[PDB]
Amino acid sequence: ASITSVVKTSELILKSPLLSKIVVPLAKTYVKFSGYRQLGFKMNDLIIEETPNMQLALRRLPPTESYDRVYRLIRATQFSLSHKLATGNDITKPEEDDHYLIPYILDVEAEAFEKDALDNLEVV
Amino acid sequence: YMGWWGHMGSPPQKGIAGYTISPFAARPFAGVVHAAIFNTFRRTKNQALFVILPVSFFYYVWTQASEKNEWLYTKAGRHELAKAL
Amino acid sequence: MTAAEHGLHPAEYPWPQNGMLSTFDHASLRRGYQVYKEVCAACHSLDRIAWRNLVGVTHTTDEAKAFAEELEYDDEPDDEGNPRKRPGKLADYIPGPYPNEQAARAANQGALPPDLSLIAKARHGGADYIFALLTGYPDEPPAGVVLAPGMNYNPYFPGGGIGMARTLFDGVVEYEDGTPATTSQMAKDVAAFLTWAAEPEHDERKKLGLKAIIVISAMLGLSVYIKKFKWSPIKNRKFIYNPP
Amino acid sequence: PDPAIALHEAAAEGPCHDFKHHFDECVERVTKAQEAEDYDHAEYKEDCVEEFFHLQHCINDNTADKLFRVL
Amino acid sequence: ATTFYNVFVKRNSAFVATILASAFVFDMTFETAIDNFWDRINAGKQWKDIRHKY
Amino acid sequence: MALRKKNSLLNMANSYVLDSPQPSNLNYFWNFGSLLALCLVIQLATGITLAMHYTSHASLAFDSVEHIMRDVNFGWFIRYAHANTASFFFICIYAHMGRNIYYGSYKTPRVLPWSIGVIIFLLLIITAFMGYVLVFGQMSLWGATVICNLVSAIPWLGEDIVHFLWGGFSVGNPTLQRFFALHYLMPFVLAVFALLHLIALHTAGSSNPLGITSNVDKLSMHPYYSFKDLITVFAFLLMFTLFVFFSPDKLGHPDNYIPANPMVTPASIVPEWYLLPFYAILRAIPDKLGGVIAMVAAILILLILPIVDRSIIRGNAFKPISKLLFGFFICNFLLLGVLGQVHIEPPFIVLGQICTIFYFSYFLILLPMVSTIENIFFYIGSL
Amino acid sequence: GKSTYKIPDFTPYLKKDRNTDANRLFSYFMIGSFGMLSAAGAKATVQDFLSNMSASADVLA
Amino acid sequence: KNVIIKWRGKPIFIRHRTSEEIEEANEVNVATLRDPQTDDERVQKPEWLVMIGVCT
Ligand code: HEC
Ligand code: HEM
Ligand code: HEM
Ligand SMILES: CCCCCCCCCCCCO[C@@H]1O[C@H](CO)[C@@H](O[C@H]2O[C@H](CO)[C@@H](O)[C@H](O)[C@H]2O)[C@H](O)[C@H]1O
Ligand SMILES: CCCCCCCCCCCCO[C@@H]1O[C@H](CO)[C@@H](O[C@H]2O[C@H](CO)[C@@H](O)[C@H](O)[C@H]2O)[C@H](O)[C@H]1O
Repeated sequence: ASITSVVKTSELILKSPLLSKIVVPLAKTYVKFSGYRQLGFKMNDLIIEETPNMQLALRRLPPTESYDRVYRLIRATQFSLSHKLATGNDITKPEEDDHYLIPYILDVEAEAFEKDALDNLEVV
Repeated sequence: YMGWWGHMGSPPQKGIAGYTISPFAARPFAGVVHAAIFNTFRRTKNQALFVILPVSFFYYVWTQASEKNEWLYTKAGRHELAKAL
Repeated sequence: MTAAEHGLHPAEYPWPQNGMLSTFDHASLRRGYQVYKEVCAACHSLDRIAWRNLVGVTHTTDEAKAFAEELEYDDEPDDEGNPRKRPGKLADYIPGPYPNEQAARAANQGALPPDLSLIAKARHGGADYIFALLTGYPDEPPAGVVLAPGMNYNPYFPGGGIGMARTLFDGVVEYEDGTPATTSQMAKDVAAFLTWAAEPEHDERKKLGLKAIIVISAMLGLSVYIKKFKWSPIKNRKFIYNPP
Repeated sequence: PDPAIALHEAAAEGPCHDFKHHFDECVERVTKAQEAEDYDHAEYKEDCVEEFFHLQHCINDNTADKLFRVL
Repeated sequence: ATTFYNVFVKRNSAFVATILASAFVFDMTFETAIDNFWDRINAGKQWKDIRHKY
Repeated sequence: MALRKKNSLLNMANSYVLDSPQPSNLNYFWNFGSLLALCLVIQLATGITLAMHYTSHASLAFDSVEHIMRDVNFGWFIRYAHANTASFFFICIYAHMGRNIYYGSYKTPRVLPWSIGVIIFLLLIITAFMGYVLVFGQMSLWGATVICNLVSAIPWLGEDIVHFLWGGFSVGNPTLQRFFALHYLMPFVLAVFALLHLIALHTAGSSNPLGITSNVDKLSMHPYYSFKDLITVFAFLLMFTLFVFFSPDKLGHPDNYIPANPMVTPASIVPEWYLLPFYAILRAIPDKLGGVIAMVAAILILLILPIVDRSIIRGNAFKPISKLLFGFFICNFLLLGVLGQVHIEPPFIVLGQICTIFYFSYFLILLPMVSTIENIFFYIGSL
Repeated sequence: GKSTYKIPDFTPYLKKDRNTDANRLFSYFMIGSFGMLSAAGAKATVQDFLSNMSASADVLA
Repeated sequence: KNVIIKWRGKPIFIRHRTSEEIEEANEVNVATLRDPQTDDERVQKPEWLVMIGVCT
């Protein structure tokens, strides 16, 4: 699934009062049980990157965001191989779990999908 | 999606200092007893439900099925077997 | 299936050979050969076993040669190409009671007595099944069982009706070592002997397995030390990050 | 004589008495039912194999180790 | 320890020669030890134990 | 430049076993690949040695196996090693495939090694099935008969194909001799496909338990994974030893010690344990052709995991609902195995059908739904 | 946290006698024992296995 | 009398049926038969019941 899809569906839910009232609390518990914050990851660090679109989005990250992402991946890998969890400042707090990558991938995909549409235009 | 040593395909790395010590300088089993007890307990506790729930469910299903099958092929289960076929 | 269609499951008896480190009792093997020879061999062959196989397991070279030499086996034809017989040798296989299946069935009311060389491996239960079967003929079949003609009731046999009648009775054999030949004793000995016949490598195999277990365990322990030793620089690695 | 005979008798009268009585009662029923006429033209003819199995399984559990100890 | 290191361990040729010689010794001694232990735990049962009657 | 890099032959070995850059955090479930290589090496060595003593003619086959057990020096060990390692091969392959499914090893960019892997699994099944027939005991014969008659379901030509496979009108000497020749060949084909799936993998490298790139942090295959592989090799050899020396027939069927007899039918004809789930799936569909298709589909459906998994994240380490669903899928697969060897009786007939529906609905319904919902929960939950 | 000249704490793992011959010799004793059992295990394996090719019992008979 | 001939490993029952046996078989109403068939469908010659002698 494309990030575009995920973002749009999420926005439909967040709009509906009823839907958000039931989905937002579930989503928050899901994230707590997921436990990626206990390895010092931010959610967007987990997104599959071995695709042309994602490689392009990562190249567009500002250098500081890019250097910080590299450190979180190395740090999480070291926790994984040691069978330890983050403690203290290494644990990602909910306020630090920012969607640093989502805007870049949404722009990459916007163009990719417009190109697909326009490749199929029919002069009327 | 993977290069080779010297051009592995990592984004540029900067600002990380890494440190380690020789295998001859280190105690390989340092903290082994703490790990074996407390670390294993933590890791097992956090995964226990994902094993217990499906195993317990499917064991119960099997147990019920096997006990019914056994009962249908006794004298007492004659009538219920006749209907089941 | 009905329990009767399966057959009653034999008890787990404590055989001498049960036990990771335990061999057969060779005195029981020898006595079991004597039960085979005097009782079973009337109807059952042991075609996979040669006289040389007994040597240094149950019998000395001389005893086994004497058993072989008492029998006649087909030789190569003579010079006019006429058939000839020779006395047996240690390389010869123990000869069976019947020339073909048709003869075997004719002597056993239609049933064919199986060859017993693999019977301990060819039946669920092994020695326990053989012991249970031979000692498990009730005097009277449970009320309501209708046996087919030429059948005998035995609960261990699937379906209950076996074409083999009870054959072991107190004192049918006189053991050469002075052991009382009760039904139970003879069944135990012959079951042990048949287990040996099915798996004659048993004693050697379990001793080699003990050596392998010891070496492999030591190698496992050392491989853990060595893995931890080599991995410690990776496990112990530390980072200081100063964001550029 | 055969040690098993004594051991089996003792186990039937002792730890396996409930099963012994079940088998006995079954036998009584079946024999009586066979005695009655138009038994040969009955749909269901009961046997006592089940009860027999329960008893033998019980005897074997209480005897197997004892028997091999005296051989 | 220095002496032992210098003679048997420092040169890999010497290390491998020591390992192979030790493996040879281990193999011969372990064989004999297991044979005796096996004979003791299975005493009176093996052919070698009853052979004298025949 | 070092010789291991400069010389083209040495450099190929170097690239796979020495300088190969690995993630630094592979856990012990990444050790099944080298266990499978070990099983393949044991099966080649024991199998070629058995072929030096085995006779494929139906009049001599079963007896040649008894000659191996009784007369050939260490023949019992070589035979038991070969028969038990066939079971260990399947335990390791199910573990390796389970690792791959849990950690998302089938996702891009590793669709090709996964797809070739599915063919490896089919070749292992064929190889093992033919090898089992070679004993020519009762299970050998009757298993060959029942499994080969599934081909009769192919419309129009099915019967003709079966007679062609058998080389006659029933399983007999022609069938046994051809199964010997193919059983000897198929492991070599299997080794080639195993090599192909590794060369395909080498473009992305190994995945890792966190599901992220490891391009940031690589470790040489040697010495790290060489020495970590030795631990599981010795653990495997301990399990091998316990079966081969102390319980060599625990995984087998006693009926295979009775010589094949086309007249007497065994009480129950079942495949070896590792085929049992597929047999339960076949029984679930009442139609003959239906059943065969379902059984084949149960393996080929693995090829759609790259499509039906809609997750934006690789693998289950951080997905609690996917982990629960995976747990149920695995236990259901084990229950299907058990149901493959029960008698066709109530209530196991219906249970087998419900388990079969669950098996397929994992791929077609549940994994696409759950992976869609978890995408939304990760996004909303971290806003 | 900031200075890279302040080495992180390795005291939980560091051996005091790390530069001694005794220290190295111990680790080589473990490696050597492992190599010794692997050599003895390989020899046993190869000998028992290859013996299948020597005349079988029926041939020797 | 009934013979048993092996043919493709399967047993073949060959019975030489008497007149009254044929009659006995031709009686049962086809209606009440799990597998509804009359002897004429089965045999090509009333005196030679030839069948594959494995229970269905
Ligand atoms: C005079 C006939 C006869 C004697 C004596 C005899 N048997 Fe049998 N045995 C048979 C026949 C016939 C069968 C086949 C029974 C059947 O399949 O219905 C048989 C079957 C067996 C079976 C296999 C039952 C099965 O599970 O298929 C075993 C084991 C057996 N005998 C062992 C023995 C042993 C041990 C002895 C004596 C120490 C013995 N027999 C003595 C005639 C004999
Ligand atoms: C993936 C590799 C292999 C697998 C999974 C495999 C599997 C099997 C299996 C299950 C059997 C039945 C064993 C028994 O119960 O007795 C068997 C028998 C046999 N296999 Fe293999 N085998 C493989 C490789 C080989 C190879 C390469 C050969 C070379 C000829 C071979 C030769 C034999 C022989 C001769 C037998 C029959 C004798 C016997 O049963 O032991 N196998 N194989
Ligand atoms: C003879 C059988 C096989 C052998 C020897 C084998 C060997 C290996 C090895 C050595 C690796 C790299 C190390 C590891 O991850 O364990 C590997 C990776 C892989 N194998 Fe297999 N394999 C076999 C069968 C299969 C099968 C049946 C599948 C799939 C259905 C499969 C799919 C894969 C995949 C996807 C990977 C990459 C996993 C990753 O590292 O993320 N293999 N295999
Ligand atoms: C697994 C057993 C060991 C035997 C090796 C397996 C045989 C398969 C090897 C033939 C396949 C060709 O394998 C291919 O080799 C070249 C060099 O050798 C590798 O190339 C890799 O290493 C070399 C240097 O080590 C670099 O020049 C290159 O940039 C890098 O990608 C490929 O990544 C690999 O896919
Ligand atoms: C490059 C490698 C060099 C060539 C390899 C040599 C091939 C064959 C060499 C010897 C094989 C037979 O060598 C012989 O082996 C068997 C074990 O296998 C030994 O036999 C010993 O153990 C076996 C079981 O382990 C017992 O059955 C036997 O009673 C006992 O004496 C003999 O003591 C030895 O003489």
